[PDB]
Amino acid sequence: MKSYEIALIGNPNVGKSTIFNALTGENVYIGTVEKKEGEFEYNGEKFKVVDLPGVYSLTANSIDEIIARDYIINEKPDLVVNIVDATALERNLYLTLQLMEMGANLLLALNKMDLAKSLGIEIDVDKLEKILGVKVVPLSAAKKMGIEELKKAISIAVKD
Ligand SMILES: Nc1nc2c(ncn2[C@@H]2O[C@H](COP(=O)(O)OP(=O)(O)NP(=O)(O)O)[C@@H](O)[C@H]2O)c(=O)[nH]1
Ligand SMILES: [Mg+2]
Repeated sequence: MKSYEIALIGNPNVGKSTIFNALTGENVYIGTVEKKEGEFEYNGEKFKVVDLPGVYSLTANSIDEIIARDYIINEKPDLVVNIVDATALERNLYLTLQLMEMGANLLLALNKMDLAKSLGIEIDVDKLEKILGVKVVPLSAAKKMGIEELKKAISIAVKD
């Protein structure tokens, strides 16, 4: 079976583990010894997933930032899934710009849409997509909503 390599990356607390469990079925109740590698199958193909340490940027200021940056550069994931918090877009987009700059094949998972909704915050996904030039997948991972959309967007993005 054909396999692809996928990395999850994003700010602390955005829902990386929640999405990792949702995609791969690993760590059925996280936060004891969290798995950071796993896989899922979609439309006859296999997707190996790695959950990278939470970072705010990719300079060389912490162990985690060095670990994240080395993975993208040297391991060359087929797709980087940049998970962003819908309720703190400006903060998250800093990391996002650095990922674009380094030439990563990128896909944006826009999490916590349920929180945004309940706080009256509106995100124009189609407009965000047009501006960035990157595909955007709206989801609420803790409610397990938009997970199949993410699997689908991923399987298309690895070929792009
Ligand atoms: N409202 C809402 N909360 C969410 C959603 N996804 C995750 N959360 C919450 O956000 C918090 C962080 O979840 P987690 O997935 O562990 O984030 P993380 O990115 O792995 N954190 P870390 O950087 O420490 O590894 C948890 O309280 C989780 O319940 C979502 O879709 N909606
Ligand atoms: Mg985590």
